[PDB]
Amino acid sequence: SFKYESAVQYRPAPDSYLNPCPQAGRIVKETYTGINGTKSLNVYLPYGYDPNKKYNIFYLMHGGGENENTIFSNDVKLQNILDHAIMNGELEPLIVVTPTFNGGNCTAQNFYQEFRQNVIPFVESKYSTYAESTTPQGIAASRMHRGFGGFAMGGLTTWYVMVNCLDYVAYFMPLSGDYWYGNSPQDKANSIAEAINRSGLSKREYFVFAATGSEDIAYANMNPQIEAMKALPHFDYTSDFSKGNFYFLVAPGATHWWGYVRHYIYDALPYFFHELEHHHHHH
Ligand SMILES: COC(=O)c1cc(OC)c(O)c(OC)c1
Repeated sequence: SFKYESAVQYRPAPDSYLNPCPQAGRIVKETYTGINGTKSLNVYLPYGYDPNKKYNIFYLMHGGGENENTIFSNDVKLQNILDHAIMNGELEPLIVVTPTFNGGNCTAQNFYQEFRQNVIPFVESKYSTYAESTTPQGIAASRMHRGFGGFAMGGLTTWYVMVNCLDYVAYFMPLSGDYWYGNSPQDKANSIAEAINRSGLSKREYFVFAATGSEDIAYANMNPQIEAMKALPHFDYTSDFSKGNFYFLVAPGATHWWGYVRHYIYDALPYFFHELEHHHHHH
């Protein structure tokens, strides 16, 4: 049922989407050991998850002071939105992973290293994504079906994941956070452009759907960065990802709070994973 719009507008999920759905995806608490020691994450599996099918996968990072349990906690309840959207056909079934930048030497800035070496192989060896194997080659070969996003300091994580992991990830959802690399918006945009240049990828092979609230403090630093990125040839600004690859959704009145930011995921996640997808769909 999903069709791309070229300038999608903010729309909260209905209030009923915040209550439990009978078609509930399973959430699995996992523990693994990597370069930052023994750590945990949650894996949301869609209702009807079949390991003999292949699922898109979206990794989603919490904000400062939060943890791997926050996004599926009572303070956010993102799983209820996921369950309802998948059941109603708004969102194709996917795996959603909530890891953490806490623990050991890990930070919001450096998490991408653990993401590459430990998180992707742990999760994607266990669960059925488009990765046929979890060697670097297997991960890279399935990059069009892998996304990363996050809120606030997790938005910063997302930008560092983008710059350092274009080989592994095609879709990016930075929420209420900017990219801290640079002394001007142009430095930030140029770093992203250089990463794209180095990757060799075409403009049809990476996608950025950024979002924040018009009353969210992070807008102050995101907006200049977004404007500098718009000026790059590397980005074609539109939410219609059949035609371009870059959008910035600004929710009127919304403040720096998961209560709003969960709706940005509701609005944006349905836009992901249709370019070079393996099903025959018309969006
Ligand atoms: C609590 O505030 C933040 O996390 C935050 C993060 C940002 O980028 C990662 C911001 O740009 C920001 O602007 C006020 C605030």
